[PDB]
Amino acid sequence: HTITVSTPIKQIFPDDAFAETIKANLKKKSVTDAVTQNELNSIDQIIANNSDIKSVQGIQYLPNVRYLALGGNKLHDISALKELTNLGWLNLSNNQLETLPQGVFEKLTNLTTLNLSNNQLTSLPQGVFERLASLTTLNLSNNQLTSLPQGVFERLTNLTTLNLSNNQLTSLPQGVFERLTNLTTLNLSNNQLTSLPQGVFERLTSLTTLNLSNNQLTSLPQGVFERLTNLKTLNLSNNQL
Ligand SMILES: [Cl-]
Repeated sequence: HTITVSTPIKQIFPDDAFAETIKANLKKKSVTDAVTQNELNSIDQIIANNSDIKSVQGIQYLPNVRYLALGGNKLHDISALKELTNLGWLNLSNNQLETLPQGVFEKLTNLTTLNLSNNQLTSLPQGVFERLASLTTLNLSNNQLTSLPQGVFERLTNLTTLNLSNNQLTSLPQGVFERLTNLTTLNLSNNQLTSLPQGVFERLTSLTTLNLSNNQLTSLPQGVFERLTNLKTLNLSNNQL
């Protein structure tokens, strides 16, 4: 969005903590001070971790923000982020996100890092990451996921780090990692996996670290790790093999 007349920071950003962040960023004396769209356009990063922010309403007016560090707040809604097309790094770790709108990330074509760890996500909508062609890092650890939709990572061809640890996954679709040919780190530890699908890691030729610790695996398929020629670290501890 855009403002056509100078407007008080608190009018645009209703959350007092977030308004304070904007005030500090723009070097203003008070959150009641008026700002211009040109000043809002000058913002390319917001660092506000552990700031008790409940809402980022108003962020829609910052077209140029590229780095958004909002870890450790009280966010439940991130719909205001949808049209921030210049976003490259989004840290939403440790908030109170329970669900993700299906198309909330559809416009973030420049996003390379997405940290959604330590939230309370119970599911991933099909295609929620479909347009994140530039993504290299996806951290979904410490959530409440029980299953992954097939194809949920299929367009993330440039992904190098995928952290799915500390969830409650009880299965893995067979071709769920099929397109991640550049993946170097895959963390599946602390889940409830009892078996691994045949060929589940077949195409991860760049993989160097695979963590499957703290699951409930009783058996490993024959040659399940055979095509991982660059594998350097394989953690299988605390299972039932
Ligand atoms: Cl981060």
